[PDB]
Amino acid sequence: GPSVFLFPPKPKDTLMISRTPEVTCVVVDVKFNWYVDGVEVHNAKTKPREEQYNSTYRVVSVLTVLHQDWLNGKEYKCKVSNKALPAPIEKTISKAKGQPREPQVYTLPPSKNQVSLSCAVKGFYPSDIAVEWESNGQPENNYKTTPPVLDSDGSFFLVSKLTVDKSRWQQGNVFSCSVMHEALHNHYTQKSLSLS
Amino acid sequence: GPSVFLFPPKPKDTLMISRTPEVTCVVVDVSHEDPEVKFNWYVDGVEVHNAKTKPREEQYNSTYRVVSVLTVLHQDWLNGKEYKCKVSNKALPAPIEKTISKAKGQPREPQVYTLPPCRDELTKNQVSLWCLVKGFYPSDIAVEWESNGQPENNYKTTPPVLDSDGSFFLYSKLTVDKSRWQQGNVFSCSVMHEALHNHYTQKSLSL
Ligand SMILES: *[C@@H]1O[C@H](CO[C@@H]2O[C@@H](C)[C@@H](O)[C@@H](O)[C@@H]2O)[C@@H](O[C@@H]2O[C@H](CO)[C@@H](O[C@@H]3O[C@H](CO[C@H]4O[C@H](CO)[C@@H](O)[C@H](O)[C@@H]4O[C@@H]4O[C@H](CO)[C@@H](O[C@@H]5O[C@H](CO)[C@H](O)[C@H](O)[C@H]5O)[C@H](O)[C@H]4NC(C)=O)[C@@H](O)[C@H](O[C@H]4O[C@H](CO)[C@@H](O)[C@H](O)[C@@H]4O)[C@@H]3O)[C@H](O)[C@H]2NC(C)=O)[C@H](O)[C@H]1NC(C)=O
Ligand SMILES: *[C@@H]1O[C@H](CO[C@@H]2O[C@@H](C)[C@@H](O)[C@@H](O)[C@@H]2O)[C@@H](O[C@@H]2O[C@H](CO)[C@@H](O[C@@H]3O[C@H](CO[C@H]4O[C@H](CO)[C@@H](O)[C@H](O)[C@@H]4O[C@@H]4O[C@H](CO)[C@@H](O[C@@H]5O[C@H](CO)[C@H](O)[C@H](O)[C@H]5O)[C@H](O)[C@H]4NC(C)=O)[C@@H](O)[C@H](O[C@H]4O[C@H](CO)[C@@H](O)[C@H](O)[C@@H]4O)[C@@H]3O)[C@H](O)[C@H]2NC(C)=O)[C@H](O)[C@H]1NC(C)=O
Repeated sequence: GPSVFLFPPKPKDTLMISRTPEVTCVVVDVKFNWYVDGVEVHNAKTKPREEQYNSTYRVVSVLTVLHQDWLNGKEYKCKVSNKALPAPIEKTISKAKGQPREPQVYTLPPSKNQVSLSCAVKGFYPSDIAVEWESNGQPENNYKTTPPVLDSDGSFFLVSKLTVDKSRWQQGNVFSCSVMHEALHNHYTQKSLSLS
Repeated sequence: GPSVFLFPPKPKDTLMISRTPEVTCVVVDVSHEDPEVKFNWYVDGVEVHNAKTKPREEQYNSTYRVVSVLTVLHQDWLNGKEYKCKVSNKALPAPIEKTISKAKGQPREPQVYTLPPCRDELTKNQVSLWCLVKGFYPSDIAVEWESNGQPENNYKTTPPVLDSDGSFFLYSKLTVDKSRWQQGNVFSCSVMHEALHNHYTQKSLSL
């Protein structure tokens, strides 16, 4: 039997009008219809088959979606037709339902040749969020962010850890944690870090 | 046909000689027509004979589920031995095997740091105390909080996250009333992991 998975756009893509958010309908184990709420839609695009180490083909259909539709909770339905199973499989997907809540951002200074800078982001809803670090308006590359964790009041939290040379912290370059979320003004805040 | 799921001990069970660690082999979707289930267990490929298999139990979907439990020695688990469960049922073309063991790689000692609440979280009447734990391997770990020898239940802990040098980190958030914080009470983050001495460290924080 063929098997259908359906994936949401990336958080960052929906929050910035410049980027193009996509809903992806993956099919493992070998047609495509798309609806947004009721309405049938056409702009979807299939991909070159990606054969597998287990005699599987992986066929992927990508539909581009409007930022505002996704944010407003519209529902995306991927009806996969084929021969190797009778009834056309449906999957469906939409943004998590509920009042979006604004992340609260707080940077925390270190307690070797390297120090760990922390950015704790709490109290936000839905869990869709993107975190990034920069210095002198330049992107950092030595950072990792935990997945969102469900807090006891139903909001989410996470922490981002940025690792830099003890020396850069030393002079007092300023380090900046960017956070993007639907509940923030312009979908974007920043908190700032350096030593005192 | 049937399905097999094999589950490891909890981290805390292998790290404390007082607790008893177990590996658990669960078979579901056993049919009525072919209800007998046989388990064979192997440690590092050598058959063992002390597992305890429970009587089959009918589910509401009218399939059976059968469970076999094998107690493991703390040190076998920490020495990376491999536990295999082989399940035989007359509906299967061949027996199902699953194997499990501690994640492979050289253990690394966790570094535990506490981080106090920020100033600006001192307008609400709750504060957030932070216990960063990084540089550990493998990812099996247990993190808890206490004050005055009593556990603090109001905390949440991230899953271990794969760091870029191959170790793991996580943070734990403890939420307390701002008062308790300001009276200058002492909060304790406690961490259990194989690469710690006595498998257990403890870091404190207050004003
Ligand atoms: C034969 O093998 C194939 C292929 O498998 C791989 O390739 C071969 C060569 C071997 O090496 C395999 O071992 C490899 O795995 C098998 O295909 C697999 O089948 C699985 C079962 O049918 C299927 O299970 C489901 O997994 C879901 C998660 O899928 C995610 O995440 C994993 C990463 O861990 C990844 O493998 C998948 O591709 C998929 O990854 C996401 O892809 C989407 C789509 O593009 C990304 O989203 C988009 O990203 C773009 C940017 O690129 C853009 O941002 C778009 O906006 C955005 O939409 C997304 O970001 C990717 N994630 C990342 C970062 O990795 C699980 O959710 C799910 O579990 C759920 O349901 C289960 C029931 O099955 C429950 O158990 C569970 O609780 C959950 O509810 C599914 O189980 C595998 O994903 C699939 N692997 C792939 C590669 O597709 C095939 O099965 C096998 N045949 C058999 C049956 O023998
Ligand atoms: C017919 O019904 C059966 C039985 O189900 C119940 O009855 C039915 C009628 C319904 O009413 C249900 O509500 C009931 O649950 C169905 O059987 C299910 O099959 C599923 C696959 O079809 C299988 O899914 C897999 O589950 C794994 C998670 O299992 C955990 O977690 C869930 C809760 O999330 C839990 O329900 C399971 O019981 C199991 O719980 C763990 O139990 C272990 C073993 O005892 C515990 O381990 C021990 O713990 C003790 C202390 O207790 C000690 O510390 C020991 O040392 C230690 O070993 C552990 O603590 C428990 N954890 C939790 C969370 O409680 C998933 O891992 C797994 O995912 C993996 O496999 C996937 C492929 O399937 C991949 O996608 C994935 O990437 C992973 O690799 C599967 O999702 C269900 O577990 C199973 N339910 C039960 C009860 O076994 C049956 O499916 C249905 N049949 C039909 C035809 O409908």
